[PDB]
Amino acid sequence: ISVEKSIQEQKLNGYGVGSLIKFPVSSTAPTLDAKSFYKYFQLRDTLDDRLTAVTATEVSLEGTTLDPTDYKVDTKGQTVTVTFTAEGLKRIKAAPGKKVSAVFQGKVTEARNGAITNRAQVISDTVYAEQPPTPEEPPANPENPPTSNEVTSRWGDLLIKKVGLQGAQFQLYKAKNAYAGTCTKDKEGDPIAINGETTLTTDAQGAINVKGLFISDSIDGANRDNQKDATARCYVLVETKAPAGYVLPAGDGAVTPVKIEVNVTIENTKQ
Ligand SMILES: [Zn+2]
Repeated sequence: ISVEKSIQEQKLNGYGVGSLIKFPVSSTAPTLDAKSFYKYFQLRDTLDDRLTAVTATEVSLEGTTLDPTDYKVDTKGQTVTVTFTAEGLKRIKAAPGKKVSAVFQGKVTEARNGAITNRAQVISDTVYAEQPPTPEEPPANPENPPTSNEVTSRWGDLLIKKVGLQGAQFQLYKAKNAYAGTCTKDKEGDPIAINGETTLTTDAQGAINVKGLFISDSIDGANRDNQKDATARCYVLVETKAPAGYVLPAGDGAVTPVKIEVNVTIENTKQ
């Protein structure tokens, strides 16, 4: 019995703080003897404290379509469980070699040290019986259960200062050369939502504090908008509105390349 963990392309969920990180978790169902049955089967994941409103979605058994009464998803503190019901356990027994999976998830509140890690576990047990038994509640604290590989999603912060001048407005973009040694003005895509807001406004001190932007993750693979071993990522900052009475520079003048690592001062000239 083994558990595998990955991470969804962060692009699909959003580069900024307040976005979800989604973790696909899967375990290949064992081949049970005819008279061996599950007492229980649970996917468990205690998510990193930087992730809030933690839960699981997309519960699946490969090659099958589950119904809503096949499992129960619950959160206790940071710990999410996907616990298969009696019907679900019968399905899993009938599906040897097939992947049992779910996507664990939480909302990014902030970067902190910048390395958000995750593991998941499979809590299951079987018993020989002449007659198929009713399931049992999985134990709260099993000793050393099968545990996945650890994955890591890396995040950094950004502090912008307009000079402080209140009411200046900015928008953040994905950079074309996201992993350049020297970041460039070249951008693509729509503005990035920071806690649901795509327009950033400097406060009384002329500051915008972006508490998290995605840098890279530990997953390898073609065309993932990623660089596995990267500790810094490029973004493009665009000034959209000058503070009251100030010049908003034309074209490339209002575009700033920013290097986010696991701080930026824009200088203003008055009319
Ligand atoms: Zn069912």
